[PDB]
Parts: sequence; structure tokens; C-alpha cells
Amino acid sequence: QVTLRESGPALVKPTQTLTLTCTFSGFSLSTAGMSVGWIRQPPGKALEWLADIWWDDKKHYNPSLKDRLTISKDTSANQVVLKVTNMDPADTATYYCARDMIFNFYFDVWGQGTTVTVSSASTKGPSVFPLAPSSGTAALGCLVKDYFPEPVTVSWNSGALTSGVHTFPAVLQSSGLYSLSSVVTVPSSSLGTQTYICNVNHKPSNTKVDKKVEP
Amino acid sequence: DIQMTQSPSTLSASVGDRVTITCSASSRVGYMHWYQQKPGKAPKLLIYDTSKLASGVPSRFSGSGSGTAFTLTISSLQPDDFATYYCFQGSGYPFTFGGGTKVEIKRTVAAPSVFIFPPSDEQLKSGTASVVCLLNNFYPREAKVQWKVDNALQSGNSQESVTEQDSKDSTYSLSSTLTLSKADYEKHKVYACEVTHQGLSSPVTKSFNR
Amino acid sequence: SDMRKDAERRFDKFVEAAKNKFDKFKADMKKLARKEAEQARRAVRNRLSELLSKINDMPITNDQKKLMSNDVLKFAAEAEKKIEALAADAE
Repeated sequence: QVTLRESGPALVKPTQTLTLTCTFSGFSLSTAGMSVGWIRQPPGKALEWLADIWWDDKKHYNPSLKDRLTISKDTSANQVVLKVTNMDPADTATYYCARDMIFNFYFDVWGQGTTVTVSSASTKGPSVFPLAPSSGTAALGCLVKDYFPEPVTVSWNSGALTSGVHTFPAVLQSSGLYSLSSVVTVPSSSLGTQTYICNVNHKPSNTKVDKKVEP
Repeated sequence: DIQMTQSPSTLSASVGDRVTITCSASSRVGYMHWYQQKPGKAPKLLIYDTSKLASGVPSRFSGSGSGTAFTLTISSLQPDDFATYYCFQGSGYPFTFGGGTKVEIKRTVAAPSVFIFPPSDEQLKSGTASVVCLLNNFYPREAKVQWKVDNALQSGNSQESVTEQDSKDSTYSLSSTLTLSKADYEKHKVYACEVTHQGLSSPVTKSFNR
Repeated sequence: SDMRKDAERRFDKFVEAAKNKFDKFKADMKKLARKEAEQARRAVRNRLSELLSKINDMPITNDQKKLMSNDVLKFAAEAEKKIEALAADAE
């Protein structure tokens, strides 16, 4: 089971340095042939390779990030660190680490990615309001309002309700805070008997909220 | 440094169609790799060393080519092949990806199921009132969503947001969010969402009072 | 080009050192033959590793580092197989 997991801040002020860390398992940078690389994806744009490091400690960097990158390894901890200096708004992206081999020269396993927003604004947690059904099929949901930065996750009944769920992409409101709704269809019959709770997680502010949605 | 051009950048096709994506490079590469990326997921390797299949990849996928010109082929498109597909070269530093190609699915028409939600009491305690309209599971994406408020047609004060195409049934869902002050909200009585869409023979209106 | 031939030979040599030592074994002991197995696999791995380092240090293209590293992996693996077969001849 090769796994990688990117970690670091969700939010960085312009001109400051971003420090990202990949933690992996199921392989090792002490093994001959092994490599770890970093790739980023701006929201709605193309993948862009940034850097890699090899088991013999040889490094490469994308010239487009001219001199703002330092990659380094800690073999014993199974950790690769990437430092990006003088962050500007165009560096806002999802950052991924992935595993490469001298046999491959391609990435076969990726982390889930970590989202970085470059902004002068401050972290702010969401408020959650139920979208109540009234009175075949009924719908209900949660409005998740006034948070910064991206992302939030939403689940229903702690993962036990997944079918019929739509969680919409967020919109940046004129106030500079994001809003989105998550909704689900259920059969009318289950209203008033089956409990519906929506679990909102906003890691960049460490907020968790659980909202009961009743008629 | 090697740049790749993918064509097309966007593509719609029905389930069962043969689909072809070409990736021409700026100079010779010994190999071309292909990634598939779904809505907010990490890229998954799909095809490597030009034509070899990665694991958990169905046989309907394949690649070919050499030098500067390469192709990715899907031999019979499925709803879960909805994704963005990127070519990638590791033959030279810096490594580079193509700009991508969005594959969308075409299917039969499906009308939205429409729902309207009044603002919660909890929210109204703050200054704002958010009135929400849901259009659920429809095709195609095209839809008019109108707000009437005591029959005045609103303007400039709602935002639309749409989901990515579903990976099992290929439909869309959409929410329209009419935002108001509590002051403006309590002034008026009857709030209405009016949906027009190709699968509705005449528009559909959902509404409420208070 | 000649790097193929040098490695294919060097790896063949490893399985002969095994072929010899297993045959005099064939001519505390089950313990001994499992020790020899672990050593000779450790020799194949180490040599693989050594070659990959030398390959990655060469001023060549990635495609070439890739052809060479895969050539060398395949022989090293063919050797682990051939040597794994000799342990079975004991076990």
C-alpha cells in the first residue's frame, strides 16, 4: 500500500514562504531508484510540475519557479519538504506530492493534495443554517455561509447518508467570504422519523458543526 | 523545454461512442503518459509508456503514437469516464503536462426536480435572508432560473452554482441563491422560484409565503 | 550498449557462486542454507543499487537512464528467481 499525504497551511500571506511536507509509507527513499515529486494545480487550470528529489539526493526544479523552490528529504521519517518563497496570488493552488521511479519517469501514486490560498485576509469559520423541507420525494439541506478560505467538507449523518447528496461548488461573495449549500433527496415518508444531520468540517479554522435539519 | 498541445480541449460524446484525444509535442519524446482526473480528485495514472495500461483501468482505454504525435482512445465511453485527461512527458526536465481535455457525456433529456427553501429562523436572527432554489438531476446544463417576489422579477441579487456532471447518471444539479436583507425579506410575502428547461413542456414554479 | 553485457555477466556470476555453494551443501545445516540465500539476495540487491547510482550519475537522457535501469532491474530479478530456485532444491 503506497500512500502519500501532503500537509501544510491552507492560508499564506503574500510575500511569505510556504512550507509543504509530504509524508509517505509503503515505499522508502532509501531504496535505489526512488523519487518524490511535487506538482501543483491552480483552481480550474493545468497541472504544473514543480520539483523532485531522488534517493541519491539529486534535485530538479522547474525554471518557471526560478529560485523560489527548495526541496529536501528526511529518509528516516519518510518525509519530503518543499519550501516556496515570496508567495504571490498566482501561487494559489492545490499542491500534490507523488512517487516517481528511475524505471518510470512518471508519477504512479499521488497524495490527495492540499489546498493553499494566498491572501491577506484572515481565517473565518462557517455558519450553518438548515434548508428545511415543508408540508413522493422531499429534499433538504444545509447552507454553509461566510467562511474563509476554501475548503469545507460536508457529510450527512457522519457518512451513512451518501446517495442523493449534492454539495455545490462554493462562490466568493461580495464580502470576501465563501458560501455553498449541500443538499440531499430522501423519501417524504422518512421525514419526522429518520433524523437528518449535516456534518460540516472547516479544517483551516478547526471548526466542526453538526446541524439537525427538521421540518 | 517540451510543451504539449492537446486536441480537442473539450469534447462531448454519447455513451458507447469511440473518443479520441491527440497530444502533439514540441519535440521528440520516447514516451507519453496519460492521466485521468475526476472532480476534486488527484490525477490517476491511466496509460503509461505510450500504450501500456495502469492497474484498475478498463480495456476500453488505450494509447498509441511516437515522436511528437500521440493518441488516447476510449473505445466505448462510459458515464464514469467523465473527467479531464492530461498527457505528461518525463523524457526531459522540466517535466510537463498537456493543457488537458474535458470529456463530457451526452445523454437523453431529463427535467429537473425543483425545490425552494425559505431562510431559516436562525439566519434571519443575523441581518441576512438567503432563499434557496434547487434544480435536481437534469440534462442538459442549460436552464433559466427566475426569481419573483410579490411578482417583481428580481435582478442582480442571486448567484447560481452548478455541480459537475454525475459519474453514474450524467445529470447536473443546480442551486440558485437569492440573497436579501432581513428588512427587505419581511416587507414582502410570497417568494417564488420559476424554472424553465428543455425537459419541461411549460415552466415550473415553486413558491411559499411568510 | 556494452553496459547491458557487463551487467548480464556480473549477475550471472552471482548465481554461479550460489550454484557452487549449494552443490557442496548438496554433496545447523538448514539454518546454513537459509543464511546463504539471504546473503546472495543481499548481493544482488546491493549490486542493483550500486548500478542505479552510477546510472543516475551519468550525463545522459532520462529515456536512457530508464532503458538502462530497466535492463539492469530485469537481470537482477532474473537472478533472484534463479537463486530462489536453488533454496527450494534444499528446503
